[PDB]
Amino acid sequence: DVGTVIQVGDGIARAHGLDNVMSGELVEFANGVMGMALNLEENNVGIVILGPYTGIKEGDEVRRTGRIMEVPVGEALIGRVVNPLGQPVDGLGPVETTETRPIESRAPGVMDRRSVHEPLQTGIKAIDALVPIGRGQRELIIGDRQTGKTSVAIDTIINQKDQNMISIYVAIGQKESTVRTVVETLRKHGALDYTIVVTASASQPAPLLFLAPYAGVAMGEYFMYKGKHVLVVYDDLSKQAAAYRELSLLLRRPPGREAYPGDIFYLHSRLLERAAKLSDAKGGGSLTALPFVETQAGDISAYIPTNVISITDGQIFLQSDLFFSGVRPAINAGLSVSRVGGAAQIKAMKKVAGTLRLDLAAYRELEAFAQFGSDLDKATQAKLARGARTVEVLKQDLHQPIPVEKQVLIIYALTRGFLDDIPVEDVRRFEKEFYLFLDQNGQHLLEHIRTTKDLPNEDDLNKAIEAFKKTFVVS
Amino acid sequence: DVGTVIQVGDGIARAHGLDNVMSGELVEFANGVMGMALNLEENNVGIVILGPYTGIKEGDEVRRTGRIMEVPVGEALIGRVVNPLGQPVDGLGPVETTETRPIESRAPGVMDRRSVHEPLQTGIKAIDALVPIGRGQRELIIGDRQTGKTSVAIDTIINQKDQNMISIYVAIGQKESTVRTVVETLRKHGALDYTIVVTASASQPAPLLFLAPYAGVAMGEYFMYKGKHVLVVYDDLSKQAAAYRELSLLLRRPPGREAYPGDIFYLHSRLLERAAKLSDAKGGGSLTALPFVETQAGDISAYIPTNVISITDGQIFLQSDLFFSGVRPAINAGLSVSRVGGAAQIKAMKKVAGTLRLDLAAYRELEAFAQFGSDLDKATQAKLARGARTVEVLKQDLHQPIPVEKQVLIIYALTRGFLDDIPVEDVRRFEKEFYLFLDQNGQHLLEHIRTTKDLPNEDDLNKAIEAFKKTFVVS
Amino acid sequence: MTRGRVIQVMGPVVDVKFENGHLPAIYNALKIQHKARNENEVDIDLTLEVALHLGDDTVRTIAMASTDGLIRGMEVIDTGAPISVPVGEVTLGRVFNVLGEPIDLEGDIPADARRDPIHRPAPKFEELATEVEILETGIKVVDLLAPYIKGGKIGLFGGAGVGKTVLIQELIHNIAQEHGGISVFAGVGERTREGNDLYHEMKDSGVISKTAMVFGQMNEPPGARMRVALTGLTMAEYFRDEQGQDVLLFIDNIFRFTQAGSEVSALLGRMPSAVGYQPTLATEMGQLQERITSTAKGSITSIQAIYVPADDYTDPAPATTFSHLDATTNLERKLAEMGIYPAVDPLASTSRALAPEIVGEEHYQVARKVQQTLQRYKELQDIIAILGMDELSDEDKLVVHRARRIQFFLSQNFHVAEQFTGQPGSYVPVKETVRGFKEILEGKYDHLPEDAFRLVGRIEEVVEKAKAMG
Repeated sequence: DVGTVIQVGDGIARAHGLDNVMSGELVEFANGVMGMALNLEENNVGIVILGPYTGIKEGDEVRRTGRIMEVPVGEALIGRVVNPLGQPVDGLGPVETTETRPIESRAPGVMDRRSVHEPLQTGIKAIDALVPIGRGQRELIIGDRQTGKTSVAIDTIINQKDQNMISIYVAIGQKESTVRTVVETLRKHGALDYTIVVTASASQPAPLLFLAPYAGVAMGEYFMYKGKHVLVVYDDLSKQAAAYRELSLLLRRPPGREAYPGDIFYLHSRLLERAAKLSDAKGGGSLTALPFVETQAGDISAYIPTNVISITDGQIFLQSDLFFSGVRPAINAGLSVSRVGGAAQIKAMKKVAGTLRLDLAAYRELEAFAQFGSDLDKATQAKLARGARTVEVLKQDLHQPIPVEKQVLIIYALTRGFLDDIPVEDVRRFEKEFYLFLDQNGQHLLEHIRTTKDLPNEDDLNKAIEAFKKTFVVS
Repeated sequence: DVGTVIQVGDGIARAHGLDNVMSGELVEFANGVMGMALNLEENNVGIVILGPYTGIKEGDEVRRTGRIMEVPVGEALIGRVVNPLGQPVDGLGPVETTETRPIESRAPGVMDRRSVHEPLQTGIKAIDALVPIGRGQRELIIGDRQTGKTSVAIDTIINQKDQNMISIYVAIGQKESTVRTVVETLRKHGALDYTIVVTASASQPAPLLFLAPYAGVAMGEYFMYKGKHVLVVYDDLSKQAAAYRELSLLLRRPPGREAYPGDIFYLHSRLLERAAKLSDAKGGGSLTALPFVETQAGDISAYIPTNVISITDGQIFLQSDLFFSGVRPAINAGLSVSRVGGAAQIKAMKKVAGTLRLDLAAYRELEAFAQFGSDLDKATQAKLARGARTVEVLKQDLHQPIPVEKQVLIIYALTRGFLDDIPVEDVRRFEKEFYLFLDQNGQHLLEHIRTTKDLPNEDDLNKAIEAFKKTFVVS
Repeated sequence: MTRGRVIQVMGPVVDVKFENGHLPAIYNALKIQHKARNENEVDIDLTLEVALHLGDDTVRTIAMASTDGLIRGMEVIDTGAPISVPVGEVTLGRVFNVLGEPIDLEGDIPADARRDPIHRPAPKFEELATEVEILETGIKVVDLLAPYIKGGKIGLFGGAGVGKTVLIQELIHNIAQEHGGISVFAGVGERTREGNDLYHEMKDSGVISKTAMVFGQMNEPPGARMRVALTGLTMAEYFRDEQGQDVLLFIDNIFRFTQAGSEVSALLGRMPSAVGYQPTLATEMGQLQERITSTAKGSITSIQAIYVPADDYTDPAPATTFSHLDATTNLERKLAEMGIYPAVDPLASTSRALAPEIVGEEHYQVARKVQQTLQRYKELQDIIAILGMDELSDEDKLVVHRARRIQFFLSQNFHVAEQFTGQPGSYVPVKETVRGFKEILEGKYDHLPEDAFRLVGRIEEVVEKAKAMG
């Protein structure tokens, strides 16, 4: 099984011989670079190169490894930074993995799955309260560039430190320097003992870019089949689509709409369908996917955005203008919907967020009218004050996730009008000092919420909040 | 003249040999399916298959029939249901036709024709009164799907029972079940003794779809050259265009606008130019065409619609919203124009429709204003009442064509304010009871209108209408 | 039989060469079965579908699953026929894939069971029916304002969470109960989560025994996503032809069938069309839907759920799909918030059957007279909002009074809702629906509380319930 290159250029090659090569195989060049064998012809083989091809010359010898694309997996990869292939990027020598899995594998069947019921705690008040997520779900986060998507991903991954989750972060087409900054930010908060990072920077060959999510999903599926919860994040799917378009065009594939090939829906569907909530017979493992899509000018109506929205079980829309105004993280009420939402939420969170939604929507529409008309009756004025306090409550500082129990406590304090006489600005400091008061006094409430997932007695909770209000000083 | 197939697929084939085949010939396969010989190459022949090609295999023998495409014609086809080729679809054994005509034939020259003067009676009050049609004319009926086009075609064909007309109905790409329903509806009213039905259902190969109108026009032209009036109807031209596009693309023809080939104007022009009003030397025969075009969202501005409008001598625009409101058939006053109109109409119909147009347009614009402003003077109020009565008069029940004389009588009754005190709802029942009163009493008026094509004396007509008004009871 | 050897592989496309002088037909199925001789090889078991003849004793095929591992010189066997699906009573209550294998963990179909090819010509002109016949579902508003017809296509237009599945299961239950007609559900290009939810919702309602399900989801290769509808169709066709009963066929999404066909055409090497669609779109859509017809022995009425991603109907797929439609039922979430079920829009729903030549005079009269009052109330509501009701004319007050009661009377206490709320379930005939609506209009049941009408079946229950309430 030996062959010689007869053509090379743009990252593709043609080889003579190789009589026994299998479709989808990996081949090793004379210098040592690896490639796929995508197309087999009557008398030549087409090869796709997954690295620097500058050293490949006509007449060079190419040999086949004897195996389909195999990404190594195992616990040995936790804390490392790896290529889409099984090679390290952070130094620290080799990984010494246990076993390998082919990236192109059949997804579990229908019969094999189960409904999503256990929640995923992001630690972001707005997301947890209004757009809940469950384990095994697939929710899309969509927005413009420089809107805070990666900040939300990091805040979510950090909050998983308490739970039993395993996390995987796949950087696609990102700048290497911000990837290094993100890795050092993860280490700074100590989240590296349960995470894996797979990277494919913008300077890499296009073939490596679309292969990254499949390596990520193979690594995640290794753990899930053994009964572990896994959370995979893709920061840039659209760049994977662009890299696949490039690779297809270099193969002279006739285009479609835009000039994307027909595989656009096939690619993303075959990728995102492997996130599931396995049945008790399989082992009960769960794999949650959080793909990110970047849209132009904030318009959600486009080929790739709507194509992905057709697949996912919901979406979160992040607005750029609100991001510039200082509100973090910006979320659009109208376009953010979750179809699994309401089943994952614990009882208290549901009981309070139900009122929270109505208050926020009423304030939104009333404010949308107020800019034109200033003549408002007492009821509308009280509604506006409530809405303003509500929108102030949902503010969150960077990289500081909040536990669910303090969220439900503060939102309960909001709903029942405990902030009637507290001015708007004092509300934030009210939240911090209330967290302190809960830490020193309300430990029983926190433990009850943790163990029981239910709201404590109204009278004792009101007594505690009243005591803190008695302590609190305005301005 | 024998050859062997070397390639087959998608309904096209390539054959070796066939040294003496002529362009445009029909060839018979070994199993018995028929095909065209469109393209001749240096060493192979291209064949287009007009039926189920699943049985055609490489190495099969193909022979040529020795003739150009010949559709059989004759009186033997009246009442039958036939393929685009000369083969029956209704059962009832073979047709036993007399002679055949090639579908691709030169149209009569200019010098050979004559102006259109004798009318075509549709039996639809609105069409006959406002958009008259003459024999030899070509008028396009355009509208959205589910707007009543086929109902208008059936109402027109049925009304031809009295006259000397021969009718042909060509179903293009239609559902077979609605074709069967239409045929049974034609038989129910006894219109099958003078009609011919050629069908090409949606499940048929694309080549048969574009060949259907040419078979229809050849069948119609057989009769016209012998001095008979013929009325051909095409329910769906746009599907013929789509089938031709498909066939061209399967031949790797480079596209144009949309991806229609350049032949789009050539196809429809070469088809519709054979409708004419032959001169006295040729024999005086006439062929009237009524092509139907389906447009999307009701917008008349598109490639195929405007392309066809460039050819026809006028168009009738059917509105979907009015069709849903219960008005049948819906017609748009603004976009419906006939350029031969005014020459075909008989004297009385012209004398009354002249006022009818003004009243309808005045009511249209006044009502378009009335929705915003309710302050109207006496004159505008009387104008609105007249317009409302006018729009109520033009209503027609399904599949019940009205003879011209009763049309002109009722419209005359309308114009002269014989409905001054009759309420709006009673107007329709007024029309029915007036038809009864004319049947029992006004026979002389009907016979005079039939023989003379002129309005009777005003005084006697007013006396008769006054007598009926004396008999009529309101509510 | 004849066995060929592979010569080319690329994506889902494979090419085979046959030496013995006999070559497969255009639609024949071929199978590859190879056991790995060494660790350098991989075990493969793949089914192929022929597409084209290319000369030099070679043929072209489209694969139904991933082609990884194929080698030149590998043998391919010809079955001699298209994809054969097992048909009969053995299919009820089981889930299949495209190839006719059971996905559900309840055993396998026996070897000797008869199997019929998926590809066959459509029924002919002579064999069709001659009169349009209404299909009685038993749902008040559906039968009143937008009747169904046997052999017709009904388009379902609604979003997730507006009650689609409740209506679907209610229709399956009613059709199985009265007319003795089974149903078939085919999933094409949908989320597997919704497939699991639908399966569990059917199992929790006792319907699964009366239906058969074929699933092809988003993850599947294009060829299976194309032919899943055809295998479901032949499963229903067996019941129509041999058993002579009426059948109801559900299709999850008509759009992705055309999308998969476009993908397969692009892979095959044909020149594109407008918006990059396949040139062969219309004939494929017709060949699928022209087998769904009402013959003498039986009929296959089909309910097709259509979802357009961009809400633009001018594209070739919505254009071609809408061309075959006969009726359209549109679901609105505003009435779901109001509490009316199944929340079909009375004003926006249409059917071509609502003509006196098909439904009769009284049905048309009552439908139009009801729709008049509904439109008047819809317009009058904003006037009621801006200006006080008391100042308005007596006629407008009467119109509102009748309209609210009529709008409430549209609702019906379904069968499947028996568990979430304790309800017997009502099945209403058309004639009593018409009589009840007419009597509501005339004023026989005028002097009753509007609360009574909220959830009732036939009209006498309204009086009994109102007397009980007060």
